[PDB]
Amino acid sequence: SDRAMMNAFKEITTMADRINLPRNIVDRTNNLFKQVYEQKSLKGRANDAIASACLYIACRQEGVPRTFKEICAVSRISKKEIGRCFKLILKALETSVDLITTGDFMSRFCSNLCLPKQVQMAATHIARKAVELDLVPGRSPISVAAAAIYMASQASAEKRTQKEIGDIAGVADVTIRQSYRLIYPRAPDLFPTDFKFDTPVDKLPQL
Amino acid sequence: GSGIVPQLQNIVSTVNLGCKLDLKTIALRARNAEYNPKRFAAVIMRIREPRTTALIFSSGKMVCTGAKSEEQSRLAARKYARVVQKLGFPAKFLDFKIQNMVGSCDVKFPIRLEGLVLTHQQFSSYEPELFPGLIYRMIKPRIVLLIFVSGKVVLTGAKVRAEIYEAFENIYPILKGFRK
DNA sequence: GGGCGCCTATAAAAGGGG
DNA sequence: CCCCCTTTTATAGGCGCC
Repeated sequence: SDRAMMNAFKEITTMADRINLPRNIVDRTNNLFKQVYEQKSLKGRANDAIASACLYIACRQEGVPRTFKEICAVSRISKKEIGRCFKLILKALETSVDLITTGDFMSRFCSNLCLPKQVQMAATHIARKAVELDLVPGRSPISVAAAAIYMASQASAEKRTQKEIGDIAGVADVTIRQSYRLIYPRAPDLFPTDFKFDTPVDKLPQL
Repeated sequence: GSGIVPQLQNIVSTVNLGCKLDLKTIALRARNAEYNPKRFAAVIMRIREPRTTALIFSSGKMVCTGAKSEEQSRLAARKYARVVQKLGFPAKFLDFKIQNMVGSCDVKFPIRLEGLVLTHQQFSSYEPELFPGLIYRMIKPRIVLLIFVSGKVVLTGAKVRAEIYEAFENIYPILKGFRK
């Protein structure tokens, strides 16, 4: 019955393809799964839940983090159960993962939003500075990234909607408005010094 | 010394009344009772002093929740046992025991969770997408702490008051080393 | 936009039900 | 083996819904 791994790898494969994940990721996921499985460390749970958590871990270990929401999307399991398994697995395998950062999502988010490299860089910059100046303490890095992207895009010709960004980043627009409100007071100090302001820093949305 | 004493916020204790009970009658006769077996298998009762809430099971065992001290939890526990007694049941008060204690306090300065999770990964879990606070599972004493960037700290899992105090003393130095 | 009330997480007991 | 039910509490970001 342990060769139920095959069914796990199939499921892993399925999920991975729904979001076109490179092979290194799927391989890592399979290894993680095999290791946890053979260890019999997480008794009483559902294999697909474990597999989905393994997937989530793999993306982070391979340096390109997916949010739990994203892994949830391609999975039959809930965020809550994936999260529970996630923590349980790190402990069983005596592993860890680097804390997530705003930068970890800047690339993919901006791509999905079809934003020009120039904006992507501005956002990335705004987020990093914002955190450095401790403007958004306690906020999720995903939230801060979403707000930075919003700020950036609104200062560019390629403007984006709180709703648009929120759908791609997987955060509610009020969540965006909250972080945005916190970074807005320092907008001038947050953009890259040589930035082409389609909309002047002032005329920026005053949520 | 931290010079800070964590404040007890909640105590959970159990006691055995010894005799089997009939929730329906209790629920009916008792004033501040409540019983919906469809919803939950026990009677929920509440006294205002000690401000508490109890869970009474037909087995005769009950759970006392809400007290801010061991003394107060036991006092309330007895008052509960009394109303049951007074409604005509061979109620005793066997094996009263504190099962969990919760404490909380403020180290008074912001904390760099990012840093703490870096050097303490072994005991930490800090995932912003899952919970805004860092979850610290201390081994000695076996207490779990919830640490927030604001400097507020919650401690739980204690069987005795000392465990709460000890865990906070153990964590204070660590936290100080991560002050913003 | 504003804001209430609940989600998430911690410990633990009770005793079923799944 | 695990989860849920429910109660209590500090703590607090995120978010459904009116």
